[PDB]
Parts: sequence; C-alpha cells; structure tokens
Amino acid sequence: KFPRVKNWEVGSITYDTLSAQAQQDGPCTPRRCLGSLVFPAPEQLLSQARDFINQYYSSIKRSGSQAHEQRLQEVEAEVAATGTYQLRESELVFGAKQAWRNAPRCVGRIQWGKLQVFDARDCRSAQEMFTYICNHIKYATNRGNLRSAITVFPQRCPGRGDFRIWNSQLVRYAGYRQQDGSVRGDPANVEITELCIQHGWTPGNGRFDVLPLLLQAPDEPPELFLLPPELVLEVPLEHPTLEWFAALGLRWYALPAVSNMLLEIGGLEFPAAPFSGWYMSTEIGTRNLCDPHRYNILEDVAVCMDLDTRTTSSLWKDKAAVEINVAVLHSYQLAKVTIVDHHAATASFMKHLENEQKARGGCPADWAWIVPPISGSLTPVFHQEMVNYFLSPAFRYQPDPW
Amino acid sequence: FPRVKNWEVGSITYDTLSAQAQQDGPCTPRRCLGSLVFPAPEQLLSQARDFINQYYSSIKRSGSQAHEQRLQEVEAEVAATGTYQLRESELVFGAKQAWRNAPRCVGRIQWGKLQVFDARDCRSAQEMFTYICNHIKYATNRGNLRSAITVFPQRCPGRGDFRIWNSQLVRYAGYRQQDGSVRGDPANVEITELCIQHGWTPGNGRFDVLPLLLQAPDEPPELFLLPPELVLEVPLEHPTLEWFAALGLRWYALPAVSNMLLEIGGLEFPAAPFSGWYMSTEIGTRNLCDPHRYNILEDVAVCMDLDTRTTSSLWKDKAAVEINVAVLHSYQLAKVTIVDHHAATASFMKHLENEQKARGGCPADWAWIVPPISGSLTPVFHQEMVNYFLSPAFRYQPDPW
Ligand code: HEM
Ligand code: HEM
Ligand SMILES: Cc1cc(N)nc(CCc2c(F)c(F)cc(CCCN(C)C)c2F)c1
Ligand SMILES: Cc1cc(N)nc(CCc2c(F)c(F)cc(CCCN(C)C)c2F)c1
Ligand SMILES: Cc1cc(N)nc(CCc2c(F)c(F)cc(CCCN(C)C)c2F)c1
Ligand SMILES: Cc1cc(N)nc(CCc2c(F)c(F)cc(CCCN(C)C)c2F)c1
Ligand SMILES: [Gd]
Ligand SMILES: [Gd]
Ligand SMILES: [Gd]
Ligand SMILES: [Gd]
Ligand SMILES: [Zn+2]
Repeated sequence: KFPRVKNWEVGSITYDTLSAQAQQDGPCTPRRCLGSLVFPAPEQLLSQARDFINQYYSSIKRSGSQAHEQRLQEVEAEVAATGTYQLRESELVFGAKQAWRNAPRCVGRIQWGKLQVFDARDCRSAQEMFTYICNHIKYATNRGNLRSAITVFPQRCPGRGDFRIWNSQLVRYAGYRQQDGSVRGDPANVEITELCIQHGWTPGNGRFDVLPLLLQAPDEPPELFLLPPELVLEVPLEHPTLEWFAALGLRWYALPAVSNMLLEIGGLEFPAAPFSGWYMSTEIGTRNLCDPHRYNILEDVAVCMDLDTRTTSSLWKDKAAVEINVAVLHSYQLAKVTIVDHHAATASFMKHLENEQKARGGCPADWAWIVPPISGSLTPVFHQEMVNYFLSPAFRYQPDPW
Repeated sequence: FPRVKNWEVGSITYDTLSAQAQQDGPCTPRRCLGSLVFPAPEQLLSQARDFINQYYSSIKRSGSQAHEQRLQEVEAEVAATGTYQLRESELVFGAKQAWRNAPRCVGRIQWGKLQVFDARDCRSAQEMFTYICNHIKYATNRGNLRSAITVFPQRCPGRGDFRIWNSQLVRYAGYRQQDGSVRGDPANVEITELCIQHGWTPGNGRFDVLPLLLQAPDEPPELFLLPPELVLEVPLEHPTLEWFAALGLRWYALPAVSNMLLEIGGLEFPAAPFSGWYMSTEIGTRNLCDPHRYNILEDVAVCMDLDTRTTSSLWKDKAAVEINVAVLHSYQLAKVTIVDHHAATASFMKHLENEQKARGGCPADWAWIVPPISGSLTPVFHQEMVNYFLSPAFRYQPDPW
C-alpha cells in the first residue's frame, strides 16, 4: 500500500513506508502534480509534542520505558499550565539534527548526525545575539576545515517579540544598482542592501563588499553589526590552467549560513536559528556566478575562451560553465577550504538513501532540487526515483520581518 | 487554478487547462510521486463523446448538424458492436492532440506539423512491415527529417493485437556475453535475445541494427530484416579532436518509438509507431554516456588527457560536453536534422506561451523537460510547470511477452 521506488541505473526497488508519517499536506492532488513549485493551539500544539517525544525516545532505544511514559505526561501538564513547553537540551540537539535529516531539498544529508548544536536560548539582547553569531561563524569556519553547526535563539513566545536575523545568510555580498539598470555586486541582495544603508551602513562600491548583519531583539528595531573581516573567510577564484581567469577578480566566501528560516520542533517555533555547512561547487559556479539574474559571467568567460557565442550549437554556454566550476573547485582546494563537487555530493546522498531505508523505511527527497543544476544525468541521483513529503522537525520558510 | 511562476522573469500564469484533467496521477496531498517513471460500454461512450466534442470544438463546429450526426453514428456503432471506428480526419486530429498533450516531450512546438499514415486496413505482419518501411522512408527524407505517425488497427475484445515487439524501429543489438559484460547497447539485451530465438543470425558488432519483430492478432510474431539503406546512420566525428572518429561511434538519424499505445476517444492502438528528430543530448548524454548504456565517458576522457582519478577535475562533465559537440557537428555535417538542447528549450518556452493563449495551460513534466546536461543554463529550469494527463494521449503498455 506504499510507494514503490525504483533506481533505473541498477533496477533496484524499495518501498517508502516513512511517507505514511507525513505530518503535513503538500500541493499535489491526483489530478495534477505541483512538485515543481518553489513556494507551495491547545490540542494542536499538543499533538505535535507527543509525536516528537515518541521520536526522541525511539532514537535513544528506550521506546515505551517508564521515562518515556513520564516525559509525555510531563509535557502534557506543562502545556496545560502554561500553553507552551520547554525542550530539554538533549531533545533540542536531537530535534535540530532531525530538521536537517528531514529536509527534502538538501543533498548534503549524509552528514546530518554530525551537526554541532549551539544553545542560545538564554540570549537576551541583540549585542548578545551578535556574539553568538560570531562564535558560530568562528566554529563553523574553523580556518577552512568547515564544520556543520546551528545556533538556536529563543523560541517564539506570546507576550514577547521574535528574535530575527534580517539577512538571508550570515555572509552576503552587497548589490548596488547602477545608472544603466545593472547591479554592481550581487543582484540578489539589492533589497537587503537598501535596508542596511537606510539603517546607517556606510556602503562601499565593490562587487564583493561583505554586508553588515541586521539583528532584531524582541520588540526592538533591528540593529546593525559589521562583521570583522578576519571572521569572514573568502576564496579568490582562479583556474588551474587558464591564468587569465584570475584577472576577472572573482571571489566567494567559505561559509554558506542560512539565517532566515524558521526551525520547528515538536510544535515549538524558533524564528532565528541560523545553520551552516559547506558549499557544493555548483552553487557557486553555476547558480551564483552564472545565473542571468546573479553575477552572470558566462558570456564573458566564453569570449575569453574564444568560443563561438553566436550559435548555441557550439555549446559555448556548456563549456564556459564547466570551466567556471573547475575554477571554483580548484580555488577552494588551493585555499584549503572545504568544498564538495556534485559527483561526490550526489554519490554520498545515495549512501544516505541506503542508510535511511534501513533506519526509517524511506527518505523525503525533492528530485528537482537534489539533481545538480549542471550535468544532471552524469550523477546517480538523476536515475533514482524519489518521494517528497513533509516531516517534522523541519526548517520552514517564513515571511520577511519587514 | 494553480499559479505558475517564471523565476527568471517574474511573470505569472494560471493553469486553467488542468481543471479538465481526465485521469488521476500518482500524487496525493501527503506525498508527491512526480519523479516516478511509470505512474465497460458506458466508459467507452463517455470518452468517445468527449473526444468527438473536442474535435468539433477545434473546428468551430460545436452544435452544428454534422456534429450531431457524428455523435449519433458512434452511439449506433457502439450499441451494435461494442466499439466504433474513427473518421480519417478525427484520426489525424487525435494523433496531433496526443503529441500535444504529452507532458514529457520538449519538442511540442512542432505539434501541428505531423504526417499521419492510416494503416488501419492492415491485414498481416508482412503488410505491417511494408507500412513501417514506408514510414521510415518518408520520415527520413534523405536526412531532412519529417515528423510522422503510422496507425495500425485498433484493439478489440477477442483477437490479439498488432504489436511491434521492438521499443523503437531502429535499435542496436545488445549481446549478453560469454564473460558477463554486454557488446552493443545494454538497453536492448532482452529484445536481442528474442530475435535470436526467432531465427535471426546475430552479428558481433557494437552497432548491429536489429530486425523488427512484428505480430498479427493471435498469430505469432515473425522476424523481418530491415534494408540497410533504409536506415540512415551518422558516423560520429569531432570538429577539432581528430582522434574522436577513431572510436568508431555512430548513431541513427531517426528516433522512432514503436512500443507505446495511442488512445483516442476511448479506442486504443497498441501499434502506432511515431518518429521525429533527435535532440542532441538524447544521443550524446543519455545513449552514449549513461553508465547502463554505451558508457563511453571514461574512454573519451582518457583520450582528452583528463585526470580521471578524482571527480573534482570534472572530467565527466568535460567529456560529456565534447561528446555532445561531436553529435551536433556530425549530424550537421551529414545534413541530418538535429536540435541542441538550448534551441529546443527556447522553442518549448515559446510553446508554453502559445499554449497559454490557446488552451489556458500546458501539462509539462519538469524533470523530463529540463535537459540532462546544463539544466540551469536553459530557460525551462527556472519555469514552474504543472503535470497532468489529458486525452488523446500516448500511454505505456506491457511488453507483449
Ligand atoms: C554540510 C554540507 C551541506 C551541503 C553539501 C548542503 C547542500 C545543499 C544544497 C546543494 C542545497 C540546495 C541549494 C540549491 O539548490 O541552490 C541545500 C539546501 C538545504 N539545506 Fe543543505 N547542505 C549542507 C548542510 C546543511 C545543514 C547543516 C543544514 C541544516 C542543519 C542544511 C539544510 C538545508 C535546507 C533546509 C535546505 C533547503 C533550503 C531552501 O529550500 O531554501 N544543509 N543544501
Ligand atoms: C519533432 C521533434 C521532436 C523532438 C525534438 C522530441 C523530443 C523529445 C524528448 C527529448 C523527449 C524526452 C526523451 C527522454 O527523456 O529520454 C520526448 C518525449 C516524448 N515525445 Fe517527443 N520529440 C519530437 C517528436 C515527437 C513526436 C512526433 C511525437 C509523437 C507523435 C512525440 C511524442 C513524445 C512522447 C510520447 C514522449 C514520452 C516518451 C516517454 O515518456 O518515454 N515526440 N520527446
Ligand atoms: C547550509 C547550506 C549549505 C549549502 N551548501 N548550501 C546551502 C544553500 C541554501 C540556499 C541558499 F543559500 C540560497 F541562496 C538559495 C537557495 C535556493 C532558494 C532559497 N529559497 C528561498 C527557495 C538555497 F537552497 C545551505
Ligand atoms: C524549479 C526550480 C528547481 C530548482 N532546482 N531550483 C530552482 C531555483 C529557482 C529560483 C528560486 F527558487 C528562488 F528563490 C529565486 C530565484 C531567482 C529570483 C530572481 N529575482 C529574485 C531576482 C530562482 F530562480 C527552481
Ligand atoms: C519521437 C521522439 C523524438 C525524440 N527526439 N526522442 C524520443 C525519445 C522517446 C524515448 C525513447 F525513444 C527511448 F528509447 C527512451 C526514452 C526514455 C524513457 C523510457 N521509457 C520507456 C519510459 C524516451 F523518452 C522520441
Ligand atoms: C528520473 C528520470 C528522469 C528523466 N528525465 N529520465 C529518466 C530516464 C531513466 C530511465 C528510464 F526512464 C527507462 F525507461 C529506462 C532506463 C534504463 C533502465 C535499464 N535497466 C532497467 C536495465 C532509464 F535509465 C529518468
Ligand atoms: Gd534602549
Ligand atoms: Gd595556460
Ligand atoms: Gd464500422
Ligand atoms: Gd596523445
Ligand atoms: Zn507531485
């Protein structure tokens, strides 16, 4: 009664029993599939808590024990007396790892069990928030030997404002609009750049200016904090055999650190809980450097390669893109900054799929996001059927706080 | 009505065509199964009536007394015999719509230009083979390829069906080996075993064109040898890598799918081979580079002097891109029609804009429309799509063995 899932490179077949536990409705119906869309309390808070507690006690191999029975009753009574309830730190750690493990669009999930979870739930001010973030950046960067981490700020609560990081990531490059409708710098960040300026930031004019953080303590206006440049590790981009590539003057930063998603665990919501790992090379070379609405260097590189850019059948776009990705991988390895190419990353996601089939009966996976944006069918994930569903704990999108 | 966004531009459309989705797909609100490869007299009449109504709607003849007479003819036919037969123009319109409705086809900008060969009077496997040979000749057209479909008799209760046991009309032999491996195309090992067990003396080359197994109702399937100059082939050479020709690679001009079932107005055609022209990545990326096909990536990378030790040299991506260059160049040099994935996805974007005005949407399967290399360099990548099943349609069907 469960979905049959085939790998078409090998012929293997598995059945995803985990999808029965799907705690939320997606956008597809038997009459049309919407899987390609980018963006699709009392006895309700309570139902999510019990399910989360069941998961926790299963993970420590104590399902049904007296302590399991007691914590369920204990949470049930803290809800009634207060509305909300508090996670034990061991449950917070487990729940943050689970949100990662559950995230269908992440190809990096082989690593999910080795996340460092920093407990910032006692944080009181924006200044304290900045200190926690700097500690996160320092630990995760680790001089180039990057380590996965998450810092979880206090949960949302009635009677108190939310903690929020206004930036979409901890490290972002400014984007300044030019006369001729072009963006100097990263065009994706034109908006947050406006807000940093309007809140006191002295802007620069480079193509790679690191933005300040806009931090929001409860019921406060957001506060501006400049990142110390010794904290933000960057990589100059160069090509192992095209010496003119270095004269493009391109760079990227080491640490991908998403700061605008909401973390949900057992009914509780943490609207500021930034997390970081390390980059897959296609995110920098193909999306960030090549997209027409980002840095959009593809044709420039093609011309330097002396490719015929007037006819698509030369595959000049395809050739220039591969070489930009080669440059990214070479440059991170040269600078001794962790990076994974899309062949390694997808090979490890296949191992994750095997692991999860044993451990839980399946794995939620969003095929269109797991398959890299270049060379899709040259990777094993392309030939793997996948089932997409929502499990909690989860990372969720949330509205901009402005 | 689902809201559909293009993320490169920011434009929005609403798909109102999906409301008329006849069948049910694999997905539910609790889990999406969109990546899955394979998802009664009153029944026939209701589909027949729906299709007849579609036909007269498209020619602006809804309600007219010709529309009424046709509906009555089907009512009487199905009452008498449990089935009915299509008029010639209905057949042609049904074949075009089935192509137009195919969510996985990126070449649908061409949907209005389709040659339809009516073979519904076919009597034998020998006659079927004659019809197939005419199709290949018309469709190949000295390399100036023309889209075409030939339709054999409808199925019916009782007697067996006309089937083409080959998945395509042109397929290279796959030879299961004395030592485990495969010689030729590994995707055709099953069908190659069946041709041997029906009296084909096999070859031992990597590109041996298979015979066609053709089967008349209840009568058995019989082998048929294809004339060697009916089947056009393109030797693969590279524009600047002179050693590429020494690999002895080739491919055939005509992609001709012979194993799908055509469904029009409740009737079903188990034998209705259709053909178009190749998108280069189909040959260069899937057929030659898939590890379960010819799997040439490493051999090409070694000839390119690339570092195959570690994946972070991107030797796979470089070799694949040059194989696709060689395909495009070799088909262009040989004057055989081919389209590269950039031009095909550009035309599918225009197709999506055409279909929005005409029908209020367009069913499209994102994972099959995005090309297998350089996906995000093509305009379809940043385009949300809605997948749903309209009729008339091409559908899969079980193997005849
Ligand atoms: C450690 C190495 C990691 C790798 C290689 C990796 C890789 C990726 C990639 C390639 C994407 C899709 C981005 C795109 O398509 O443009 C993604 C998304 C995502 N990742 Fe991972 N990631 C890593 C670490 C983490 C960590 C530590 C977390 C959370 C604790 C996480 C959670 C997510 C989530 C929630 C998404 C979806 C983001 C969205 O939809 O906006 N990842 N990841
Ligand atoms: C004329 C130029 C054509 C081009 C460039 C083209 C291209 C393609 C491509 C690239 C695919 C996906 C192949 C794959 O993913 O392996 C496809 C699928 C498909 N096309 Fe077209 N095609 C053309 C003509 C036709 C014609 C003439 C018909 C029918 C009358 C047709 C009907 C279909 C169907 C039913 C599928 C789905 C096959 C499947 O799901 O396995 N196409 N086409
Ligand atoms: C922890 C981590 C490690 C890693 N290697 N990569 C990431 C990338 C996450 C991420 C972005 F950073 C981004 F800018 C854009 C997207 C897609 C769109 C976002 N959403 C609005 C639909 C995205 F998924 C995260
Ligand atoms: C269907 C699909 C599959 C897949 N794998 N990836 C994507 C990424 C698409 C995408 C986003 F998701 C997004 F948040 C933002 C943008 C740019 C917005 C431009 N504008 C703000 C200047 C974008 F193009 C789409
Ligand atoms: C008319 C036409 C023109 C053109 N350019 N390409 C085609 C390709 C159709 C097609 C094949 F022929 C094939 F062998 C294999 C597949 C993959 C799916 C396998 N299917 C059994 C699930 C495929 F999509 C058809
Ligand atoms: C997910 C996805 C997306 C997309 N766009 N294309 C595909 C094509 C994959 C595919 C097939 F569809 C197929 F029918 C047969 C094979 C080989 C099987 C041979 N093996 C059993 C002996 C295959 F690899 C898959
Ligand atoms: Gd104050
Ligand atoms: Gd050089
Ligand atoms: Gd008749
Ligand atoms: Gd040499
Ligand atoms: Zn779906």
